[PDB]
Amino acid sequence: VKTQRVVITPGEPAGIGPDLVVQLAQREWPVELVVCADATLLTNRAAMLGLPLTLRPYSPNSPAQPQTAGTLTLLPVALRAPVTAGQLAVENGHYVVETLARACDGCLNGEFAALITGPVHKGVINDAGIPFTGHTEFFEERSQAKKVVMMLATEELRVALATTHLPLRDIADAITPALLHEVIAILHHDLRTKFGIAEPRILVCGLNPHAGEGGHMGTEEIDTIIPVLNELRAQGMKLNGPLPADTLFQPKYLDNADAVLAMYHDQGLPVLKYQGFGRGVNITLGLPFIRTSVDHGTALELAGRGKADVGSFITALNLAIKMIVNTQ
Amino acid sequence: VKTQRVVITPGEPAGIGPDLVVQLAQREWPVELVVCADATLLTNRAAMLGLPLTLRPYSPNSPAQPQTAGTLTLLPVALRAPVTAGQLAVENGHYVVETLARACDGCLNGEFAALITGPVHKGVINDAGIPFTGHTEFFEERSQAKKVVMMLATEELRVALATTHLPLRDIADAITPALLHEVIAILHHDLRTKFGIAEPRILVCGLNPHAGEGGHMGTEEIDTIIPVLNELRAQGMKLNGPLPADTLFQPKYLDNADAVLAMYHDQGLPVLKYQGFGRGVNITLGLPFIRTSVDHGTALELAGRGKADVGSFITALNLAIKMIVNTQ
Ligand SMILES: [Zn+2]
Ligand SMILES: [Zn+2]
Repeated sequence: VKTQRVVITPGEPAGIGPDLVVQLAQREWPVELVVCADATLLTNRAAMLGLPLTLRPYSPNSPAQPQTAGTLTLLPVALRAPVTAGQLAVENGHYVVETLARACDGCLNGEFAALITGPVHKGVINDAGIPFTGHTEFFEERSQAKKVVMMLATEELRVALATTHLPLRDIADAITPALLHEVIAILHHDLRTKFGIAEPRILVCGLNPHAGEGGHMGTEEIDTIIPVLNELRAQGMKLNGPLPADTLFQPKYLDNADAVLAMYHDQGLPVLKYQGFGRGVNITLGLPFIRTSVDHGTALELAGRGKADVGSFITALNLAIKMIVNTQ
Repeated sequence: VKTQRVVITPGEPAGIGPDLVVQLAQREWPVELVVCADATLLTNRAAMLGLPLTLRPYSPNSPAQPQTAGTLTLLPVALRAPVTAGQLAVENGHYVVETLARACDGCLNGEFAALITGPVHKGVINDAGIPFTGHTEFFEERSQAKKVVMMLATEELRVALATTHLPLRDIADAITPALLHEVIAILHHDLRTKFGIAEPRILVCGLNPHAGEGGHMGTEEIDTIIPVLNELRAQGMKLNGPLPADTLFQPKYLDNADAVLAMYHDQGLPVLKYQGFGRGVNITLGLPFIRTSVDHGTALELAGRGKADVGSFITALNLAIKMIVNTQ
């Protein structure tokens, strides 16, 4: 058994990502933590927080070593400008993108067994003149990925999104048998080859309230959702639904599921966040590599202060680690 | 003080409403429970359930008296045909609607402090040639209500819906300033006049994920929601601007708010359903009187069997009582 390596991108320097990473470093880890970021950034922030940090260099041509408490391994990318916690900085936009580009490739190459990302600020990135829609779009394109799927998981509750950040008004047309087949395939595949579930049991939400109540609140379940499930169920895939989302989200139903397929953003996330502030993880399915992320944003306001909550990041790390195990 | 009267309509005689009312009658009550139903119907169901029941006649020309355990007060209405649990009898559709009419007028004329409804079967009512768009629409109409707002509550969380049963594709255009202005007005009005919450605190969801995230993920928050909210804030209403639905159901917000206002069905009820077990209550806002209701169907299958579950009915009644006492 060879010790594995994982790359972490704290993301937005002015954000709380660097803080959270310093806290992560305060413990033992079965894998080596290769943090792609500015050393000075990590050093100062650590200092402000009052937490000891010791960076050791990324040595690719050497056996990997589990990261020991108070330490992290470094894969440097330099800040384009100095950093003051709490205040953004347009140019650091290229820095954030740099570390994201370096980490992705590392996983595309094979240097790292997984990528766990910290919160980034899109705005600042775009203002710096860089085309950026979010991590899930960045890693998707840079990997030449046919299509991915987003998931937010806690422990026993995993929710997948057929469509993501689309205005409410454009959802209906977006859900087509084409979208659904690609989607469920990647979901079912990954629940098996990543989460290690032999026979994944997916619950499926209907597009409409009450799953369209057949005759009344919509025909999308009759025209595209049901036919596709009828196909995949016949292929031995276990798919329960379309079910009204406000019936499906009960333990009587959940305690017998491996995951939930929500048709859109607000149909599945509200219950998840409610279910776990800390513990949630966003996992990108479909990517040519294991990638998880936190469930929160940059929280500039709390940066450098000394109060964080690495709960999500830690969870995203642990899960990234388990997936390694189930994918090795 | 004086004892308050509430009126309860068990509803469809063949369903669980009657079993439920008998069950709720096994404990003491701070108010007189005037049940608008058939005497023999309640007594038979109580005997089949092995539960004691002693009816005393409703007598308006007398002081109300807190209901004693094992008893109920009765506002008689003759069934049209005998009743057999689990079997719909169309001639009895007139009985059901007659109890709704009687309880309704009772509330409208000051006889009763509130109305608490058990499940009703629309199918059998229409089958008897009786127009019935719905249980809550019936009261909406009999009381010349300009408009009603549906709320789902759990004695811990209150969720109002700007729009209910509509195909997902129709919500976007359905949310006009006109609709939103009114819905909020009634919500705010009733939290104050029916819940007794002087100066109510309301959290409003945005229509799109991330509440629009500027104008790059939905233009409605800018086009109609925020404009309507600012105006309403001028009126002195404490409205907490369009928030992302996925992060609104966090304790930091909920614990310091009196109600949430979702733009649509699946955006607000799933959390409510998840955090509710069965204690979900249906509250109809905008009527000239207080009205609470169970969050379930008639369950003909369970009728008479003895294994109902009075969770919803007890909450509905306890909530209606809390509302009464909190507004005397
Ligand atoms: Zn999102
Ligand atoms: Zn509904």
